[PDB]
Amino acid sequence: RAQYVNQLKNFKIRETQGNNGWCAGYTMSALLNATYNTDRYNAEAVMRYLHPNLQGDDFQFTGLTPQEMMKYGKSQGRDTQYLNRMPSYNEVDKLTTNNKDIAILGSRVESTDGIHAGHAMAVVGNAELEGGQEVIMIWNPWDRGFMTQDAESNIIPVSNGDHYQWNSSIYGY
Repeated sequence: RAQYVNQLKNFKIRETQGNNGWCAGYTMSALLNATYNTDRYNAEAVMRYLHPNLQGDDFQFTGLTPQEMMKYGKSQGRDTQYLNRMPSYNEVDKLTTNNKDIAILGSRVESTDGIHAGHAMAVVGNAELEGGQEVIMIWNPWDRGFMTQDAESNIIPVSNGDHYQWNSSIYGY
């Protein structure tokens, strides 16, 4: 379907997110595993590192702030940077070529509640489909595969039917 594909060369899906709030741990572990070419990172261990004192339900379900995500990157030797938007196709291409990882900070469009839940996902790279469409490839931690995201759209339709707006990004993992 694509005749240009640029992906982080060692990205692999090793674990998936079930009944927990560790999406940002999933995301950062997969990115850091890809860029360092390792398997030392995993969601639970990242969350334990950032939340050493939580146990029980609080440890199971408390996620990470952007600040915590940024501090984890820096702790692991990476010059991570906040981007208060979604990158362009071009920006993903360049980052990907440079073996730098991108974390997606999104929020749910749907809301029963008036609360719009936060979610973190990983960029895997970018491609040009036959016919010219520019797409960014995304790993939602829930999933055993990748989504193809129109690079002009900042709404990500996810595998349970929900929609997440790609609000911001942390690049440089």
